[PDB]
Amino acid sequence: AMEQLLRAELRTATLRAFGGAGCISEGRAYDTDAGPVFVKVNRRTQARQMFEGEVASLEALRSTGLVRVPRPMKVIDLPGGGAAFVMEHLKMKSLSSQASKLGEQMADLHLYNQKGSSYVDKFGFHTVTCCGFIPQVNEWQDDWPTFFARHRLQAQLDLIEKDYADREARELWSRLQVKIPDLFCGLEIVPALLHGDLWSGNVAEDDVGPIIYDPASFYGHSEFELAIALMFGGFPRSFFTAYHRKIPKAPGFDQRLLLYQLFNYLNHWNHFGREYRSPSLGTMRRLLK
Amino acid sequence: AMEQLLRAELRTATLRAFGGCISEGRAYDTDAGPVFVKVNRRTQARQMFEGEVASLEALRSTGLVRVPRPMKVIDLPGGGAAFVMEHLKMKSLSSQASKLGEQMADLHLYNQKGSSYVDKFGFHTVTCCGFIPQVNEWQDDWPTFFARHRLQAQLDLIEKDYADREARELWSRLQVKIPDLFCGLEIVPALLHGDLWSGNVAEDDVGPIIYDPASFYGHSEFELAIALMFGGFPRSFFTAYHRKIPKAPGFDQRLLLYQLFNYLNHWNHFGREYRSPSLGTMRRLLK
Ligand SMILES: Nc1ncnc2c1ncn2[C@@H]1O[C@H](COP(=O)(O)OP(=O)(O)O)[C@@H](O)[C@H]1O
Ligand SMILES: Nc1ncnc2c1ncn2[C@@H]1O[C@H](COP(=O)(O)OP(=O)(O)O)[C@@H](O)[C@H]1O
Ligand SMILES: O=C(CN1CCOCC1)[C@@H](O)[C@H](O)[C@H](O)CO
Ligand SMILES: O=C(CN1CCOCC1)[C@@H](O)[C@H](O)[C@H](O)CO
Ligand SMILES: [Mg+2]
Repeated sequence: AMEQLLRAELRTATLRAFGGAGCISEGRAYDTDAGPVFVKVNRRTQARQMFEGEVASLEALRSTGLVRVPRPMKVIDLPGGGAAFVMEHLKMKSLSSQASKLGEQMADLHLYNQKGSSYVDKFGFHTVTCCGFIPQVNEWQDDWPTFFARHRLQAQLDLIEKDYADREARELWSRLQVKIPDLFCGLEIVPALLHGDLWSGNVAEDDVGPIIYDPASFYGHSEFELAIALMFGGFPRSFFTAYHRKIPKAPGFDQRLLLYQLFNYLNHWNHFGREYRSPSLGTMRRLLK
Repeated sequence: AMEQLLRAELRTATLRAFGGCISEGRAYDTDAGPVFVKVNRRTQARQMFEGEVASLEALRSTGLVRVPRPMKVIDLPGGGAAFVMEHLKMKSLSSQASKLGEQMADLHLYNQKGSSYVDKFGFHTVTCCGFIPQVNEWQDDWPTFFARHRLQAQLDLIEKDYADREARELWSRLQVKIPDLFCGLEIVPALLHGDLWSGNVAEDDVGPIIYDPASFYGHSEFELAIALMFGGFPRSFFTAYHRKIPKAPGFDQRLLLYQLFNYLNHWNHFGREYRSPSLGTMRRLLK
């Protein structure tokens, strides 16, 4: 895909993706008397809530001992509104040689609730975790399709109705709601702890192995994790090969992939505007065909 | 400031910065240099990028402002396009603000003062202020161009998508009043960056840089509306600019009209969070 096309169009052997930073917050590294730190700053009223959700997500991931993520250090209220979030600084480059290792770790992470001393038998989370700026409901639910329809898709489409009053999105959603159970093939879904935002921009590596960060975690269907990884690219094929060697694709994976990508398109419509209307409606129509 | 707050909360004497999306894309080190690649998967990505290339080319041809050099527009398998350009190591505009003010004023004076005068408002191709394509059809009269191909275009989209009664009624009243803000003044076409908000300007060790243009020949004052309305420019930017192009009479009222355009564009891009500023600005203009 992209990287091969660029090597050809620009006629280069090497191509190494690199690189205040961030889509939601302003992030900067500082050296301090006790070593380096990384600080995210967000001036919006809800910033503390956002960062507390990130802290809870980082803590949940660190507790598994299966992946490396930055240690959360402090959330600081700012005079004039908003908050700063200080965490451990990690020297990092984009994910490349460590992709297959990350695929193993992400599969082990999803499997931990099933295989480990872990007993979470509902979907959701113990606290609010933000989809970028947007707070998510993580109310525990026994049924994954219910949790995903109500607390992910319907939540996003209610915000689209409030902000864009989009007739087509409303009418397509009413039809898709009816279809959703058929996409699950009568499978028994088991809760899996998710990073929650595993875009290629949120993963990286150093000389020890891969690193992931910026989580928005909850107990969900393991497959949901991969949708954003696939739709914006940037992961080597060997990441998915390693992952699916441990967690094979269940029947209907390809159709659920559209459903989970739909959620991310809706979230990008809400965060970033009407540019994301066409893929949102287009994915709904593809699911309804 | 926030840095003193961090020193206090982390209990550290030192705090030395180091290490130096939004549906853009990514940067890549490349054999022949660093490059920056913008990706857009939508069907109209190529037209969008060709407008950005045309704008960058028009600005580069003045030699007055530093912009990234366009390299290639690539059709992407499965729709959309990538736009590859020279990579620039950049930081927030700060020390170079007054220099950029000077350069932007020279840019706006370039057309009037040069050899090959463009005598109409508009542009030779479509350019996008963000994602929405604009009409750049040449017009002799700036208030005509702006009312028709900027304000009316945005309000037609708002009527189409939102059927907003208040916007429709306020525009009915405002349209006739526009020429009052321009009477008794000479308006010369000026080449504009077209989207000069603080997030589209920066600097390095050599000087300021501007990027993501949506260019057209317009009233010079239009440039500054989005710079002012969202902040982020040092005062010295404007001081330097207005030493060369002083605020003409009626500047503050035209400023509201130009900011109105940007509020409407944001309503069309991002939805009804921008409805209140749009209608309020129209009411201010009617008071
Ligand atoms: N703990 C860290 N140490 C060093 N660099 C980091 C760290 N966390 C993030 N970064 C850098 O900051 C960028 C943005 O971080 P991210 O958590 O994705 O911010 P946002 O939520 O605002 O997008 C990352 O691509 C990475 O380059
Ligand atoms: N030529 C470049 N070299 C290096 N970084 C760039 C270049 N162009 C843009 N960037 C970075 O990408 C960010 C967004 O660029 P921009 O052209 O505004 O994209 P968009 O149209 O998606 O907003 C900038 O704020 C800057 O940090
Ligand atoms: O920002 C994120 C990823 N998108 C940024 C815009 O270019 C496409 C990838 C993630 O942190 C998340 O899915 C959400 O966008 C946060 O708002
Ligand atoms: O994105 C832009 C600037 N706005 C981003 C949201 O915070 C206020 C400034 C520009 O590219 C353009 O003026 C238009 O918004 C379409 O993108
Ligand atoms: Mg920009």
